[PDB]
Amino acid sequence: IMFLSEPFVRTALVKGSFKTIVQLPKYVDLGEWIALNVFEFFTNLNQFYGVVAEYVSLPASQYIDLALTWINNKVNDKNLFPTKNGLPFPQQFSRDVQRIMVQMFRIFAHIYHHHFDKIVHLSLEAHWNSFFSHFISFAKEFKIIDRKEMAPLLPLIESFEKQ
Amino acid sequence: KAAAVKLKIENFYQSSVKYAIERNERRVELETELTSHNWSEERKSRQLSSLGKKESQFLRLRRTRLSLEDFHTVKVIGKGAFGEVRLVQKKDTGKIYAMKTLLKSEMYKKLAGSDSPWVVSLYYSFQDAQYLYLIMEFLPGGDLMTMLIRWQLFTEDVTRFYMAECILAIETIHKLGFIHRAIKPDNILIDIRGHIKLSDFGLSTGFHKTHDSNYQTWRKSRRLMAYSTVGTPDYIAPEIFLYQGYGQECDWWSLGAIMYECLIGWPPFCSETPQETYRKIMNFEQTLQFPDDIHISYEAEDLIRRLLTHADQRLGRHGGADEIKSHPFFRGVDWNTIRQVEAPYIPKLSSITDTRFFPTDELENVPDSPAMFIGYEYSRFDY
Ligand SMILES: Nc1ncnc2c1ncn2[C@@H]1O[C@H](COP(=O)(O)OP(=O)(O)NP(=O)(O)O)[C@@H](O)[C@H]1O
Repeated sequence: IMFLSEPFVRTALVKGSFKTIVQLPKYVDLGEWIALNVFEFFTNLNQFYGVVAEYVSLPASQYIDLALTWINNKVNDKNLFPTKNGLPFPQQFSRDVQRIMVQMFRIFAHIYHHHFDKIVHLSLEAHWNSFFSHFISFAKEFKIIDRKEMAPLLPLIESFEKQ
Repeated sequence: KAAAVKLKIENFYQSSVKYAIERNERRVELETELTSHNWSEERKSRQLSSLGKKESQFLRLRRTRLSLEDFHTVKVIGKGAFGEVRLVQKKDTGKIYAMKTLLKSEMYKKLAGSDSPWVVSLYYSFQDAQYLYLIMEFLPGGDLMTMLIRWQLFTEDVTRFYMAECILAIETIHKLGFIHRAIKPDNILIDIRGHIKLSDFGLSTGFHKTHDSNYQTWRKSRRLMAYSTVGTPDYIAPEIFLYQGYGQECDWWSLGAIMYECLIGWPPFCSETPQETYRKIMNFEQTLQFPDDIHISYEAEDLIRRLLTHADQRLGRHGGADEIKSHPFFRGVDWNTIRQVEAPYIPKLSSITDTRFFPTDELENVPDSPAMFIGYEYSRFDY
């Protein structure tokens, strides 16, 4: 009668293939290929927290609309986004997504902590892993995410092959 | 070591497994398209050429983003039951762009790409909630019924130009394993150079079934309310109604209906009502009449007579797309050179926003409105 708790994400066994996707293609402008992979990782992560919607090591949380739609509004700000013809990008965007690739993580492993519990129960369980493995093995490729930042999800990071 | 299983009790994600079965494809799609990157390693060592630094540069492309109101509408052009067409430019760049508004749900019937010289080339597609929106190449020269209104052509070598070039127009349609099966003066557009590009039926619907049971300024009784419901059996080879049948012969026949209206100026069957065709159009034979404005060539007449013969198979060929070119009615042309030749009429337009060949006016009916972001992912590249 009326009591709750927290975390516990473990362990492994998931999904498919390997690597090689996140590598910058031959002779392609980086500024593009960054915006590409991050404009993917957003919608996909939001599509995953779009599965866990509501139902409420972490904040009091349940904010995350405040956190994600910051990025939903910030991916729809045109001025950071090389849409037109050959019209190019600031490269001060380094501060932007050295922040922004890693905002995504803070929801990611937040789901992993407490709410990866329900993830399994869906039997979507194995998708979350390789998708996160792909998000990571992108970030661990470009150092787009800083090292100290990764602490809470480090156990799943220890895995067999990711990057 | 680990254990248990099997919950799946919640309303929650009723459908949200959509993530699982979708992303796999998006991942399949991710993979191949990044080995679509390997259109590189094409590797010419062939030339002795430069040097001259790096001759490779690629953005490459983008999968971008979109909207309406990213579109500054220039003017209205045309309308339909599914939707409405326009002339617009892209607010951002500016450009010559035709604009097709249409109905998604609610619209029913819920394969092939493109190109050809003879057909309006569709650029691309995007949709908001209710409506579909398109871009095609803008053709400044109006449509053909629009040209028939202002002067009901006295033809000969004018129309000798407009058929032929239309025979080839259909030629690529059938050649491509299609029947346009909409042969309409307003399904045909005139480009800048005065030649012809027809878009396509597209394919936007409607049919005549089964039948209904009730029980020079005098010739300008044309332009009767335009249509704004339509379509009439202007063409409508009566192999369609009644039953299934046809193939190419529907199209050629249907061009007999346009030969008539070009020369003597009306659908042969001109019904003055919708349903006096089927009727007349069903029947013909007896109901196809040739007036006493007695000027026509033998060859121009005889043609509409082998056009308005049946879809007939059996003894004969029809059998067309050629034997059709064989006709004595056509002296020339080389069947190539037609593409570049003086068009008997090339539109004079003072500027490129000139709507001068389209009848603006107004109606404002699309029995839809209550009333009150898209995506790009492809393979190839243009132009
Ligand atoms: N790029 C263009 N160039 C010239 N005219 C165009 C162009 N795009 C649209 N139009 C005009 O739009 C009119 C009709 O559009 P359309 O797609 O044919 O409507 P519809 O009812 O779907 N098809 P249809 O029944 O054959 O008219 C045409 O007859 C043209 O006048």
